[PDB]
Amino acid sequence: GDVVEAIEGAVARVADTISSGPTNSQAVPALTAVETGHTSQVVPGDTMQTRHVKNYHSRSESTIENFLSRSACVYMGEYYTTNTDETKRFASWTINARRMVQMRRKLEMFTYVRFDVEVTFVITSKQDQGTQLGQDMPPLTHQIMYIPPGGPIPKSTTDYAWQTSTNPSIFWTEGNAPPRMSIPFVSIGNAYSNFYDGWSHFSQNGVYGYNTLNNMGQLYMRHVNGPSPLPMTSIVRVYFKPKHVKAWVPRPPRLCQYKNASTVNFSSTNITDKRDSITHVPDTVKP
Amino acid sequence: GDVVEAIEGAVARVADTISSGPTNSQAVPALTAVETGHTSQVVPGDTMQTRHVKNYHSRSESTIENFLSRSACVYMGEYYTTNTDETKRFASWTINARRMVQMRRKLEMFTYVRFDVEVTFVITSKQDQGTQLGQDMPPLTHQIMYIPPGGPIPKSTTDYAWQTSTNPSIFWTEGNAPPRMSIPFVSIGNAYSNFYDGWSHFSQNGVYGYNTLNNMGQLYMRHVNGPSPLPMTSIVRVYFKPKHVKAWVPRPPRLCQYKNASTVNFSSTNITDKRDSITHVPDTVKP
Amino acid sequence: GDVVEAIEGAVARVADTISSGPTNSQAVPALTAVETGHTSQVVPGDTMQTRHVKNYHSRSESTIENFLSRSACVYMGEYYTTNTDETKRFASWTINARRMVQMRRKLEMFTYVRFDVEVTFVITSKQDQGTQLGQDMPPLTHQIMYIPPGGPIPKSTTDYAWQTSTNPSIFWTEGNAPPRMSIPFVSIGNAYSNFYDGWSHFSQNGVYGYNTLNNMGQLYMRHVNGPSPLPMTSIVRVYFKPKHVKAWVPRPPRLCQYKNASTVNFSSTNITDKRDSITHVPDTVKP
Amino acid sequence: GLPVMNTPGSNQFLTSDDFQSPSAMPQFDVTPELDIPGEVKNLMEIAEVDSVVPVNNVVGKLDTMDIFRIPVQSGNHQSTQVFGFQVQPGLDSVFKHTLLGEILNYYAHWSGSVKLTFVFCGSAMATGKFLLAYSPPGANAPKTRKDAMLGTHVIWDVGLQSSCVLCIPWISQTHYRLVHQDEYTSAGNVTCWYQTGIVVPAGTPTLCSIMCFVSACNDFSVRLLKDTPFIEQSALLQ
Amino acid sequence: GLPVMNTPGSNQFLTSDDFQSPSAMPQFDVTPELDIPGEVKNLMEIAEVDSVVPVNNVVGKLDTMDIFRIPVQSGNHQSTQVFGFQVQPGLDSVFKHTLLGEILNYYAHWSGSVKLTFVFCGSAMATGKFLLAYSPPGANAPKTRKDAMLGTHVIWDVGLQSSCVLCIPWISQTHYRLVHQDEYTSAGNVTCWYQTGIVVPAGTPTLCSIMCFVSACNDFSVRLLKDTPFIEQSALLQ
Amino acid sequence: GLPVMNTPGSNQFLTSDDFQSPSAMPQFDVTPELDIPGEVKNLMEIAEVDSVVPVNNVVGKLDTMDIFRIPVQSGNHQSTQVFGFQVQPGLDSVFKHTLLGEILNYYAHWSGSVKLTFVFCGSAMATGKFLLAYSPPGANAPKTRKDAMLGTHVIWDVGLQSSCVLCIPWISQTHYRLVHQDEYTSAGNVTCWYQTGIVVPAGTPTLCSIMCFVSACNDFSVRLLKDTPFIEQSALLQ
Amino acid sequence: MGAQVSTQKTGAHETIHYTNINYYKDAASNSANRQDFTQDPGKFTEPVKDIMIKSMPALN
Amino acid sequence: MGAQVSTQKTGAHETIHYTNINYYKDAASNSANRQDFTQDPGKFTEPVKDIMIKSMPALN
Amino acid sequence: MGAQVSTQKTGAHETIHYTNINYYKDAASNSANRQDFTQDPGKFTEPVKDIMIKSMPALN
Repeated sequence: GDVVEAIEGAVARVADTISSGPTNSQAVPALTAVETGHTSQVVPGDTMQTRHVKNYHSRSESTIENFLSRSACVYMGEYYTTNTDETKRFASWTINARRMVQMRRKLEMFTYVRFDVEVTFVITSKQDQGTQLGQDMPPLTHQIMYIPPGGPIPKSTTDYAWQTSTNPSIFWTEGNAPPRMSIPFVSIGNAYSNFYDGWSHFSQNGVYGYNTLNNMGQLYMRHVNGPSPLPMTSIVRVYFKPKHVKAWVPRPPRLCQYKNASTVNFSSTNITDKRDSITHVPDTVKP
Repeated sequence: GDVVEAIEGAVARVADTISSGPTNSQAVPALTAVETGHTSQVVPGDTMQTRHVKNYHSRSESTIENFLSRSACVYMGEYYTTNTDETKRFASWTINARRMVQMRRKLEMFTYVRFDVEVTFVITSKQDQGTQLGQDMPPLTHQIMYIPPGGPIPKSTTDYAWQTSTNPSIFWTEGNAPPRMSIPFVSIGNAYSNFYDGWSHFSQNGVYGYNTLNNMGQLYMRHVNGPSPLPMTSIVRVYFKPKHVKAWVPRPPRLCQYKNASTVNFSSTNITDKRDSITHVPDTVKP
Repeated sequence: GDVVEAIEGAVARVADTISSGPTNSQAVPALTAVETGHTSQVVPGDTMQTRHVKNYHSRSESTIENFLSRSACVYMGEYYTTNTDETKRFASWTINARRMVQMRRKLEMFTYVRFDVEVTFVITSKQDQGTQLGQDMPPLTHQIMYIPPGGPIPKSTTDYAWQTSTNPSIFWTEGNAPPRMSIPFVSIGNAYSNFYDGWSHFSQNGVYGYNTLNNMGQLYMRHVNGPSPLPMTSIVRVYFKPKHVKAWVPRPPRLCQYKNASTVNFSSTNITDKRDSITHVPDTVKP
Repeated sequence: GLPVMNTPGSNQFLTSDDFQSPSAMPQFDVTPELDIPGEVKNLMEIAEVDSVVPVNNVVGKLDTMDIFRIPVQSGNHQSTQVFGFQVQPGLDSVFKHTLLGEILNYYAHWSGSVKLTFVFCGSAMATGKFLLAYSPPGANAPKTRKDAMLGTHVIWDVGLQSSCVLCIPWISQTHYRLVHQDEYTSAGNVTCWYQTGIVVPAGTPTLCSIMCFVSACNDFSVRLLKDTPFIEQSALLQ
Repeated sequence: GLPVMNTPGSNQFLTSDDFQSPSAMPQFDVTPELDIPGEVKNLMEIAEVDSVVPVNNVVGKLDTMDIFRIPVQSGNHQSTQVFGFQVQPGLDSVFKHTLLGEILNYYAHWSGSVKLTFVFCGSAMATGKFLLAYSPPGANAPKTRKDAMLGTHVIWDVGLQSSCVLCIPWISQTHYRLVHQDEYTSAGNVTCWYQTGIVVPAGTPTLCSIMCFVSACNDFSVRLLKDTPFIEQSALLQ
Repeated sequence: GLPVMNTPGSNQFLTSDDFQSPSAMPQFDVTPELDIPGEVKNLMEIAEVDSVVPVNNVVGKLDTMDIFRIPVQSGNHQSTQVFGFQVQPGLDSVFKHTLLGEILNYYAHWSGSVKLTFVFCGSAMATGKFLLAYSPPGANAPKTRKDAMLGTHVIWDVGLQSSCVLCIPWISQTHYRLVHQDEYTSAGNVTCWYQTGIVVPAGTPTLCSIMCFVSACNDFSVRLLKDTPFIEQSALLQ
Repeated sequence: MGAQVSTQKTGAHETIHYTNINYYKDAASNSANRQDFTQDPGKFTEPVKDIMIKSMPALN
Repeated sequence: MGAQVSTQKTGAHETIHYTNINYYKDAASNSANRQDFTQDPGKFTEPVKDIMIKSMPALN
Repeated sequence: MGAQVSTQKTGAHETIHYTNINYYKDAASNSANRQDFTQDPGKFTEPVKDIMIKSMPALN
C-alpha cells in the first residue's frame, strides 16, 4: 500500500429474476394500498410464472455522479476587442447555473446539491465584418478574473482591479487547449440550494427565492493585447462539470418552460399531450 | 480501515478561566512594554480575583476555512439573445475577485492565499420590454467556456472557438440546478497574491500591482439556442467558494472604499467616526 | 501514520554522462534508420570520448503539472453598473479556453487533457468619464453565477435566475482578495478534447469540431448594489489554473495564428524565418 | 527533457472526460458535511417511485385533474374497453412526463419490468372486477376482452385492498429498448376490461374513477445518457 | 434504476453548503507548497494582536494622528476625566475600526475578555498615577473618580514599564453579546482618572499623551458569520 | 479568537501559487479514468523526438517543402560547404519552430546534448561521404573543411544505413544556456562538407537531398517557465 | 509513488485495471468518483414505519 | 467502499457521526475541511526572541 | 490531524520538509501534485516492436 494500493470492484448489478411456479394461496402481492404512501415491492414472479433470469445489467450510468458529471454550458458572453464604449470591451457574469436551461433543469431535479466544479472555458474570436478586413494581429490572450463577493469590480480594460493580486485569474492565449480549473464546494451552508422557499428579510419581504442564498461572485473577461486595428469579438462559453456530487431531496422534473433566472415563474403547462381517445392504440400490424 | 476509517474529533475549545485569589507580590503581569512589539499575555486572573469558569466556547467559525468557504458573487454579466451588434450576444470576463467589493475585502485580509475554488453560476433570463411579448421559446441553454490564457477568443456566437475541444465548457439549460464545478489551485507561483508591490518590467515601470501576476484566463458565455424572435437578456452571476484554504501574512482590513479593480487607489478616509468629546458616554439609565 | 505520514522524495535527475574511451569496432551507434519511425538513443559517449559527468539537473519544471498549473487569463468581460440598455449591466461568457491565445496554445499541445481547475476572478471597476465625477458610492459587490447547461439564463440584473438556489454563485465585494474556487473534472467523457475531428450530426454535417463536445455552461456576472448615480464599468478577468493534470497524445505546437474560437481556421504560415544562405553563420569574433 | 509524443485527442475538450485539474482556490476549507434526510445516490431510486399516469389525456382535459381519472360506471358496459395505451414509457404521451418517463428521457436505452398500480376510488359500497391485460407486441391491440385475456393479465377484485399491481415483465428480443421507441423495440400494449361489472347500491354514485401509478421494478436500468427533448429555450436569461 | 425520492432543498443553491463537485481540470498538477512565514489558521490569532484605539475621535481630528493620543497634563486636574468610552468592541466608533473591531464586524456574536493596554509617552522624567476603571452595565458612566473606583480598576503607576493592562473580564448575563450591541447585551464603560497627578521637572514638556491598544484575550470567540457594514459599492468595476 | 498576524503577500493573487480552494461542486462524481494510449508526463518526452529541421530556410522557400532538403550533388564541390547554422536551438530560425525549439521557447534556460540525425535521400546507387562538424564557440564558423575537421566531427559514410547521428555534446561554461541566446551563452556552429564526393552511375539523378532531424538527448533539461514569443493576438475571440 | 490500482468498467459476461496517481494537493482537483454504486431506494419507496410484508394484505 | 466516519459538530455541554465517501478522482473536488482547529497565535503575538515571562517586569 | 510530511524542492549538491493538511472534503480542492516525476519517453521515441539495439546496424 506504499507504492500501490489496490481497490475492490464496486460492481453493482440489478436484481435477478427468480423462478416462480404456479400458485394458489392466501398470499396476495398484487393487492396493496397506495394510500400508505408506499410503493409496492412486487417483482414479476408474483403475478405470473417466470423463468430464472440471471441479470448482468448495471445502474452505473444513473448514479448521481454519472448523471451530473458532464460539462454543460452555463454562460455565453461576448466582448469586443475595440469599441468606443468601454463596458463592451470586457464581459461580466454573475455566477449561477440558471441561464442555460438544460443544466438548470438537470440540477433542479434535487433540492440540495454539494459538489466541486470543473470550469472549462471555450473562448472563440471572430473578425467583425467591415470594409477593410486585412490586418496581422498576434494571438489574442484573454484574462478571466474570478472576483469573489466584495472585491473591486473593474470599470475598464485597463483598471487596477485586473492586477489580480489575490483574486484567482486565468491567462490563456488563443490556439491552445481550453482553460480548465477546479473549484471546491464554496457554499457558506452545508449544501447548495436550488430552491429557497423564503425571503432575504426577516420582515418576509425583499427578495424571494434563489438569489438570497446565491452569492458566489462574478467572472470578468478581457483581452490583454489591447485594441485591435479592426473590430473583433470574443465569445467566452463557460462549462461546469460537477464532481464528487451529493444530492438530497429529489424533486419532480420541471414540466413548464423556464422564464427567467431570478425566479421559478412559469406559464401554465398541460400535464401531457393529447391522444384520440382513452383506448386509443394505433394498429401497427396492417398491410 | 478498508471499508470504514474513523476520524478523531478535532474539537478545540477556548481557554478556561483559572481561579485567582488575592495577591501581594513582586509579580506584575499588568505591567509590560508595548515597545517590544509583544502583545501582553495577561488573563483576567492577574488583574482581579476570578472564579473558576470552565469554558465550552469554540473558535470553529473563525477558522480560515470557515471564514472564507462561503460562496460570494465575483461577477455579474449581461448578454443578449438577439441584437444587431454581435459582441452583445455573448459575455466575456477576465477572471479576478476584485470587482465585487465584499469578497475582495475578505480576501485582501491576507497577503497570500492558496485554495481550490467551487464555481457556481446563477444564470437568469428575462424578456425585454417591447410592443409584442407573446412568443413560445424553448428553454434557454447556455455555454460557459473557460479560456485559459493564450487560447482563441470568440468573435461571435457562432465562432469556431466555441467548439471547446480542449477548453473546459459547461452546457446548462434553464430550469435546472445552478451549474457548479471545482477548480484546483492553478497559480504558477506557490500561492495567489492579493498584493504585488512591484512592476511587470524589470525597468521598474509598465504595470504596477496585482495585474502582472494575475492571469487565470477568461470566461465566455453565450446562448446555444440562437436568436429569439423577441429580445431576451441573460444575466450570469459567478460565485466563488474557496476551499482547502491556506493564508499567510494577515493585513489590516481595508478601511477606504475601493475605487477600481486594477489598483489599490483610494480617497483619503477618516480613521473612524466622531463623537461629542473624549469622555462622552451617553446615559442609558434615565426615566 | 495517524497524526503524520511521511512521503519519500520522488527526486528525478537526468541521466549522467558515462565515460567513453577510444573505440575501433563493428558497433555503430551513430548509424541508424529514421525510416523506422524510431529516434536514435545515442548518447554523446558513442560519437566521441567523454569524461564522467555526474549530472544533478532535473526535469521537474517540464512535468505536465508544472507546465500547465499556471493561472492564465481565459476571459475578459466588461459590464456596466448603470445603462439604459439592460443587457449591458451584466456579462455572459460561454466557458471555453479558446479566446485568449496563450493558454489555448498551451492546452492544444495535447489531444486529450483531464484536470481540475482553480478559477480565480480579478474584478476591477473604474468610473467612466463624464462632466460630473463627484459621488460617494459604497463598495461594489459582484455576483458571479455559474449556470450549467440547461439552467435558466438571466434577462436583467433583477431576474429571478439570480436567486441561485442551486447554481453555484460567488458574491465578492471590492477591496478583498480575488475570488477563487475549485472545479472538479466535469466532462461527460473520460477526458476533455482540445480537438474533435468530427461532426455533431450523424449525417456528417452540422457543427464541425470542438463545439459539439464543449458544453460546460456559462458564467454570468452582475453588480448587486444596483445602478450607480454615475456610470461605472467593472471588468472581470477569469483565470484558470489546471491541477491534477493528465495529458494524452501530444501534438505539434500551433504554428499559425489563431483566427477565431469556433474553429482551427488559419492563414497559411511560413515554416520559419529566412536567412541569407544555407551556410550563413555570421561572424561574432571580429574587431 | 523526457522524450514524449502527443497523441490524437490532445488539446481537445471532450465534455465527458475525467481528468485532474488545478484548483483555483488552494487549501480552501470546505464547509462540514450535514446529514440531510433523503440523499439520492442513483436516479433509479427515483424512478422506482409511483407517479400518477395521465391515461385520460384526451382533448379539453390536459390542463385539469380529470386527465388522471379513468372513468368506470355501473351497467352493462363489458362491450367497452376501460382504457388502453402503448407501453412506451418514455415516448408515449401517457408516460413521457411521469417520474419514470422523465428519468427515461435523459437516456437512450431502458430495460426491465414496469409496475402499473391501479387504485379504485369509488364508494366502499361499490364493487367490481376488472381484467388488466398487457399484450406483448406482434399483434394489434385487442379489440375484445376475449383477445386481451390471452396476454399477461390480472383479474383485479376490488375490496378493502384498494389497489392492484399489473407488472409488465421484460419480454424483449433485445436486452435494451430505445427510449425513443420505434417498431423494432416495441413493447406491447396495456388494456383494461370489465371482468364482472360494477355493482352499487342505492344512494351511491354510480360512476367512479380509477387511478394509474407507474413505477420501475428492481431489475430496471437505463443506458446512454442524452439530453431531454423537453426543456428548450430561444435565448439566454431563462 | 434504484428507487429514490427527492427531498426539499433539491436543486437549490445554498451559498453555505458543502458538497463535492466535478473538477473542470482533471489531474491538474498543483504547484508544490512553500513554507511561507506567517500562516493564519484562525482569525482569533489576528484579533489577539494589539491595535491603537482612536479614543480622541472628536471633530477636526478624524484624519490626523492626534486621534490616537489621549492628552494628559500637569496640574490640579483630578476633577476631570482623562477619557471614557463604551465597551462596544464592534459598534463603538472607538473600536469598530481596530483590528479586533474589524474582525468582530464579520460576525454577529462575541464572547470573552478584552485587554486594553495603555502606554505613557511623556518624558522619562514625568511621573504620574492613573486609575483605569471598567464599570459593568446597569448604572450610568461614573462622573467622579469616587464612583469609578467602585468598579473593576487598576491603579497604573508610570515607571520604566511604560504600559499597563486593564483586562475587561467577561461579566455578562449571556454567553455571547451582539456585535451590533443594544441595551440588552450592553457591556459597560471604561473611564480614566488622575489618581496622583502628573509631576514633571523644569525644562520638560508639561503636557504628554497616552495611547490605547485593544486586543482580545485567549478566551475570546465569535459566532454567526455575516457581512461587514463597512465596505459598500454602487456599481461593479470597483 | 486565536491571535494571528497577517504577513505581506496577503490577499495577493500570485499566478504561480499553490493553495487549497473550496470546490464549487461538492461531492461531484467525476467520470472514471480511461487508459488512453500515449500519456505525456514530461515535455522532455516530447522534445526527445526527432523533427525535420528547416535548414534550407532561404528566401522563396519558406512556404514550400524545399525548405527541408539540403541539396547535394555529384562533381568536384568539396570547395563548397553543404550547410551551416548556429546551435541556438530556441533562437535560430532553423530551430525555433522544431519540436525541440517549440518546447524550448516556453522556458528560459536549457541544458544538455542535442542530436542531429542526417538522412540521405538519393538513389541506392549513389554513394558519398560527408564530414559533419560541430565547432564550439570562441572562433568564427569554419571556412574550409580543414578548419571544420578540428572540431567535433563525424565522417558519415552513406550505405544501407541511411542516417547518421551527430551528437552536439554539452560543452558549456555554465550549467544552463539562455533559450534567448546572446554572445555569453553561445553554443557554437554546425557545418557540413563533402568528405569524399558523391559518385553516381549513369541513368541516375546526380543531385540528391539530405534531411536534418533535431532532438534532445537524455541529459537535456529546461528551466524558468515563460511565455512563448510566438503566439500573439490583437483582440479576443481568437 | 502513491498509486491506486482499481478495476476498469468491463462487461459482466464476455471473456483488467487502471492506474491513478493524484498530482495536486487539493481533493477538489481529483477526478470524478465514477464508480460508487451503493443504493437505498427505501428512503423513497416504502418510507413508512410498520414495514409492509408484500404478501400480507397490507391493511386490516 | 472507502468511507470516512468523523464526528459531527455538536454542543459541548448538552446531552454522533457522519459518513463521507469521495466520489471524484481529484482532491480539488472534495468538500471543505470545515473541522481543522489547530492554532498558533504566537507568530503574531509575542513574535520576539527572548521570550517574556508575563510576571517579570519585561524590561531592565 | 492527518498531516502529510514530504520533502521540499532543494538543490542536489549544495549543503528539509513541509507539512500539508487537507481541509476540504473534495479532492478537486487540493493543491497541485507539483512533485510527480515519473517518465516514459519510449511511447514516442522507439515506439516499435522489434526493439533496436543502438549498436547493431538497425537494418539488414
